[PDB]
Amino acid sequence: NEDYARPEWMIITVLPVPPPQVRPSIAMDETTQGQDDLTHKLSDILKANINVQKLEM
Amino acid sequence: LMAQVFFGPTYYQRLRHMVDDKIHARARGPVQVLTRQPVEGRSRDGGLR
RNA sequence: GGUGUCUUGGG
DNA sequence: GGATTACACCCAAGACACCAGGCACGA
DNA sequence: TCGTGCCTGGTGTAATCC
Repeated sequence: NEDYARPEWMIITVLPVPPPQVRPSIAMDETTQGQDDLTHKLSDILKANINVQKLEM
Repeated sequence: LMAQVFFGPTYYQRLRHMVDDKIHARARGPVQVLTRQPVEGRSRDGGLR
């Protein structure tokens, strides 16, 4: 259905990122922020993102 | 007592689950951060499911 | 005022 | 023929979670 | 110069759709 469900939006172009409430980093030992696993997966995505870009330059 | 009753010494043995290892309550209190739903367990002013 | 597992238990 | 996706509720408590090689910094 | 010192990345019961 065009105006809500488009057949070319089933391929992610620009991945949204959730605010920190969804991934509030737990304090490893009340001072060290043992990061919420969403934060790590986003870090690995952002790394591989940039390391895709730099190749086509 | 109109009836006659059985009667003797018999061997019991105390068991752990004391009434102050399960009783509990919760007015309000500590919440999780991920959800604000009231927290888990007894020793933390937890709540019930 | 962690949080995640596993373990043992109780009804 | 493959694949998935399921396969009791609730509670309580105790006990435990980083490695090795890779580049900077100093007397 | 050589080992220290912090330091980042990485492995040898089923019965039911599809």
